[PDB]
Amino acid sequence: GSPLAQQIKNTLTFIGQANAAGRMDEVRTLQQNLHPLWAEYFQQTEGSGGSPLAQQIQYGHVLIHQARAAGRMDEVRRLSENTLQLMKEYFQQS
Ligand SMILES: C[C@@H](c1ccccc1)P(=O)(O)Oc1ccc2c(CS(=O)(=O)O)cc(=O)oc2c1
Ligand SMILES: [Zn+2]
Repeated sequence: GSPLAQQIKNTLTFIGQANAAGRMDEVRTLQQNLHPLWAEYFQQTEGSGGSPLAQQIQYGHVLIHQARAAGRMDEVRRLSENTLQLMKEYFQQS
């Protein structure tokens, strides 16, 4: 894949590994690492006409930022879980 796609894949794997161990501080760090990588990747795909599965992920990503900033902690938890799963499945299409 692209180098950026591999960076995202690796970072998703790390988030899953941290989640498995219950290391919530490391999950937070790794989600923050994912943030700029996904943002850049997504806009690259948009510059070449777009992917509906990518668009779906990004829609959820925006909703997550809106929920988190508003303190809507239940909506953040649900949306993060579902969107990170959509991204794992997307990048498993390799
Ligand atoms: C889950 C990630 C994602 C990444 C790509 C797609 C879908 C979800 P994300 O939403 O981008 O990851 C974050 C970002 C920021 C924070 C903050 C800091 S602030 O902006 O809230 O001040 C704090 C925090 O606890 O977690 C974050 C997670
Ligand atoms: Zn983000």
